[PDB]
Amino acid sequence: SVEFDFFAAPQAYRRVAAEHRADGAFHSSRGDSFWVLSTYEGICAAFRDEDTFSVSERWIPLTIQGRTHNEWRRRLAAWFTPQRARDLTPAIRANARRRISAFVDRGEVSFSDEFARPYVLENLMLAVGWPLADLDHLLAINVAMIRSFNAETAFPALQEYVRRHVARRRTEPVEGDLTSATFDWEIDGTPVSDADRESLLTVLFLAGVDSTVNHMANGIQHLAHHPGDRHRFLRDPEVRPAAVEEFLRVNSCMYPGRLATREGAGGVASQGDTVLLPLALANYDPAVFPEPERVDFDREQNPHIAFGTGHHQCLGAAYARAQILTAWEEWHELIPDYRLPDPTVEPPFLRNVYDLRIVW
Ligand code: HEC
Repeated sequence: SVEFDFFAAPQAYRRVAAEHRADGAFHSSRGDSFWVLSTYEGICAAFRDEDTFSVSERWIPLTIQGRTHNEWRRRLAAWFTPQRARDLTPAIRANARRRISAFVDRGEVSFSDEFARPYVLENLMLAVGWPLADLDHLLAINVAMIRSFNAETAFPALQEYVRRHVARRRTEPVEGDLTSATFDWEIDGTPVSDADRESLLTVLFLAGVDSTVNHMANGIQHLAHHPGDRHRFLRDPEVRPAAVEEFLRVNSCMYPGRLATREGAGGVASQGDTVLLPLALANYDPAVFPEPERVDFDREQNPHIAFGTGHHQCLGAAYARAQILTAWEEWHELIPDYRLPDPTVEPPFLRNVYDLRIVW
């Protein structure tokens, strides 16, 4: 066992795994203790076997499993398809262009604070049906949560907001609006409760901004430091979708948890153990991704699981992809050449509280 803190950065996960993993996992004695799976095949299998690796608070749909979870996903699917993402892409594109245009003349920006976070949140609000006049309010909630408004009142403010949104749509339902649609939903033969409605809307808010923003930021930070890759992205548009997938692989950092239900789970765990599924290890397994630390837009096999796999695979994957690609497209139209302030120091992986300054 090792005294390993699961709040560690991806690089730390990978170093600890390199030194301590055997049989596809290492064990942490920290806190209540937990296993960390370290292989692509083992993590994929765990995501795909909920009878062995359980997800079971009530956060819809993240913490429910079985037939009720499948029914929630069926009801939600229409608002999160690739076709819906395409339908919304002219709005996403105009959003990116408007925002980047407003700071091109400065020659600098704090990428995530001034651009990516309000961009992504605006896009989320459009998809979910939250009035865009509320963006500044919701942005303040989101920022207070990152910087943990403040730690005490941020989440209560979000809870009041979703309660008020439900009440707005119940008074004036809108055809095609997600919240309005849920007033007609049944799950397991029972009308959806306002408590589950509020849970769903809360999960969408908490899931739908930060991961997208930080993938946008870590990707542009790499391009700003690597002129060869920047030039490739700029001059070879056909490679851009592959580049987005390669950055999703490389910049993965979530570590979804599961509860082992049986002896020998994953080859290593026992009944009652917490098991973590770090995407920073799955997506860097050299058995599947040779030279895993290398950003290679031409990587021939990129079966990454940046969005998970199995039944809980990210609902927002198509929408996140559209936002990242579109933002980087519009960025390179207006700002084809750019750099980090000191372009020859190795920058850190961006997570939690950071300030990504780009100049041009
Ligand atoms: C517009 C909403 C939205 C966006 C954008 C979004 N997500 Fe998700 N994500 C969700 C929801 C909702 C779930 C829960 C799905 C479920 O439990 O069935 C989820 C689940 C996941 C999971 C699985 C967690 C588990 O326990 O299995 C991963 C991993 C994930 N998202 C990664 C990402 C990444 C990476 C991005 C952006 C680069 C992203 N998500 C963007 C809504 C979103």
